[PDB]
Amino acid sequence: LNDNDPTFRNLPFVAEILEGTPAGVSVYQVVAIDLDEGLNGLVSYRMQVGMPRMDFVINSTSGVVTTTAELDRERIAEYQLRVVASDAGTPTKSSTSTLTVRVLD
Ligand SMILES: [Ca+2]
Repeated sequence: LNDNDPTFRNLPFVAEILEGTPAGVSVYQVVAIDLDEGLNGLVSYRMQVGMPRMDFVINSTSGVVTTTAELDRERIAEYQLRVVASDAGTPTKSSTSTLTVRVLD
C-alpha cells in the first residue's frame, strides 16, 4: 500500500531575487521523492494556498517555479511559498515545505 509520504530534496530553501526580475522567469525546480511503487510514488506539486493572483506558479509535473509578475521590493519584499508534494496513492500522502523568496533592492 502507500507507505511513504514524498520527502523534499531541496525544500526548505530561501532564494534571494533582484527586484525588476520580470514575469516568466523560472527561478527554481522543487524535487520531492517517494520510495513507494507506481501510483503510490508518482509525485505532483501545487502551492498550499489556491489563491489565483500569486506572483509565482509551480508546474504540477516538473516542480518548476516561475514568476507571473515583475518583482518589486516596494510591493512585496518576501514571499513564503508553501509547496505541497503529493503522491497519486489511493489514500493521498503529501508533505509541505516553504520556498521563501526575498526581493533584493
Ligand atoms: Ca507514497
